[PDB]
Amino acid sequence: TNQLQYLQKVVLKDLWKHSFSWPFQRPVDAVKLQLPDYYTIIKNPMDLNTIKKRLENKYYAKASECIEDFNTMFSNCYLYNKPGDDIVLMAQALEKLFMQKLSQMP
Ligand SMILES: Cc1sc2c(c1C)C(c1ccc(Cl)cc1)=N[C@@H](CC(=O)OC(C)(C)C)c1[nH]nc(C)[n+]1-2
Repeated sequence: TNQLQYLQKVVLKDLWKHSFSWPFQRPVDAVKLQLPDYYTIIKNPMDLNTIKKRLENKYYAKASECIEDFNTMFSNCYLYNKPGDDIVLMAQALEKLFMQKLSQMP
């Protein structure tokens, strides 16, 4: 709960306010984006609002488990999309920021 609080107040907050965060703020809306294959290819969907709601309602038992959700979020993007896709560049940049902030965790 020392570190979970970091991930809430610092990591999540900074990722959320970064301008690349917007595709990752809600779950993928497959109807609106017309991706009928998405939730078949991506079996463990994850997004920043889920991670937040999960912190807010104390779903996590350990910092490690919150970190793995962030990583699933990014790996989901890489699996569904292609190298050189705009969405993949955004995700890689958010991932860099993410590591940057992990380095400075308590
Ligand atoms: C709201 C969301 S959620 C999202 C995207 C959007 C737009 C984007 C996207 C975001 C930003 C830019 Cl510049 C380009 C695409 N892409 C899709 C995959 C796709 O192909 O969607 C289109 C068919 C392109 C809509 C995708 N995969 N994983 C995620 C989280 N997203």
